[PDB]
Amino acid sequence: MVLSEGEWQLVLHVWAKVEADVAGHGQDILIRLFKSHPETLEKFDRFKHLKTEAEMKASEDLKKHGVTVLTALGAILKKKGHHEAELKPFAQSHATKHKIPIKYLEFISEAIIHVLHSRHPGNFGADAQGAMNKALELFRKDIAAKYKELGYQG
Ligand code: HEM
Repeated sequence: MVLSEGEWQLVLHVWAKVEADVAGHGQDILIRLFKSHPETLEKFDRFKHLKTEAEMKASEDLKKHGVTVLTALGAILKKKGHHEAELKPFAQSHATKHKIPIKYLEFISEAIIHVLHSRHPGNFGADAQGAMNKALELFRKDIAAKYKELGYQG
C-alpha cells in the first residue's frame, strides 16, 4: 500500500504532539495493551509478574521500555514508507527471539489508536485516525512479509 503525502502529514502532526511526552504516552499504550489483551503480558518475562494497573504505573522499567518502543516506532513513521532498513532488526528480534505473532501487533495498534484518541481528540478526528490506521496497517503488512522471509510468518 501507499499513503499520500496528506495522509503522512496527518500522522506526523499528531505524532509531534505525542513526542512532547514520550514516556507518558509509552506508559499509557503498554498499560492499555496489557489491560485489554492480558495474554500479551505473558511474552514479557520482565513484566509478567505485574498484577495490577497500579503496579504497572509504578514500574520504572515499564516506563523505560515504553520510551524504547515509541522511539523505534517514531523512527519508522518519520520514514514515510521508506523504512526497509529500520524494519529488518525489529522483525528479526520479534520473530526469532521474542516470538510475537502478527495478531499481537494488531493489538498494540489498537492500543495506540485508543490512547491518541483519548489524549489528542482535536488532532485525531476521523481523517487523522484513518491515516494513522493506514500507516500502522502498512507497517504490519511489511512486517508480515519479513516474518515469512525469516521463517516465522507469525
Ligand atoms: C509498535 C510495535 C512494537 C515496537 C516498535 C517494538 C519495539 C521494540 C524494541 C525497540 C525492543 C528492544 C530491542 C529488541 O529486542 O528488538 C523491543 C523488545 C521487545 N518487544 Fe517489542 N515492539 C513492538 C511490539 C511488541 C509487541 C506487540 C510485543 C509483545 C506482545 C513485543 C514484545 C517485546 C519483547 C518481549 C521485547 C523484549 C523486552 C525485554 O525483555 O527487554 N513487542 N520491542
